[PDB]
Amino acid sequence: TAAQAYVRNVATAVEAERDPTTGALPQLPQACDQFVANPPASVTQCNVTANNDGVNFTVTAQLTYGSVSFDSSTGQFSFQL
Repeated sequence: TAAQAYVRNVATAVEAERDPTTGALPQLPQACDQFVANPPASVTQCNVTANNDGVNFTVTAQLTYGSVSFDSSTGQFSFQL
């Protein structure tokens, strides 16, 4: 639950960096800690990547199930096991 919360909060923080004039995303990819400091102990590695549509992004955290993702293009979490 901490890891999922962190992922969603990173996604909020990335969305908050969208250019207010053009709607363009910040420069990606980046470590999640460039958006939200102090990931939980359950998160091993976390990154944010730009989706091919040039508008949306995906936040992915590897845990040590395997990883949890959030895709702004769907507004949904995905979990990989």
